[PDB]
Parts: sequence; structure tokens; C-alpha cells
Amino acid sequence: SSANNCTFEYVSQPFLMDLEGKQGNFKNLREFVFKNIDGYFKIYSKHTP
Amino acid sequence: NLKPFERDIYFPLQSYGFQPTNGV
Repeated sequence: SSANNCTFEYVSQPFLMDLEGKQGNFKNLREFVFKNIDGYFKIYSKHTP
Repeated sequence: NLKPFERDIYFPLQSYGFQPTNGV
């Protein structure tokens, strides 16, 4: 609805590795681990067809 | 409420009236 001001702004490469063109033989099995510890948000990700 | 680098997103509120007269 609204976003007044963003204290932290970050732009980078997408969190996407094989989101397009995947063959029909195998299907995506994307995983993520989101945690918030010590003031750090951590995203441990792996992709395995 | 203390946390590692507590992000202040029992909590009394008060303001300091700092003035140049103070010498302590």
C-alpha cells in the first residue's frame, strides 16, 4: 500500500539460477533456509535438479 | 529488551535539556 522510506536498499543479481529453460526430463527442487540471527538475515540456498 | 545492537524499532521516555550553561 505504501513504503515511506527504506533504511536499507540493495540491488544485485537475482536469486535465480535455472528459473528459465528447464528441460522437461527433470523438475526444479529449489530450497531456501531463511534465518534471522545476530541482526543478520541469512539465506542459505541450493538448487538441485 | 537488550539485544545485540538493539534495534529500537518497560520503556520510559524522557528528553535531555542540554544547555551551554551546564559545566558538568
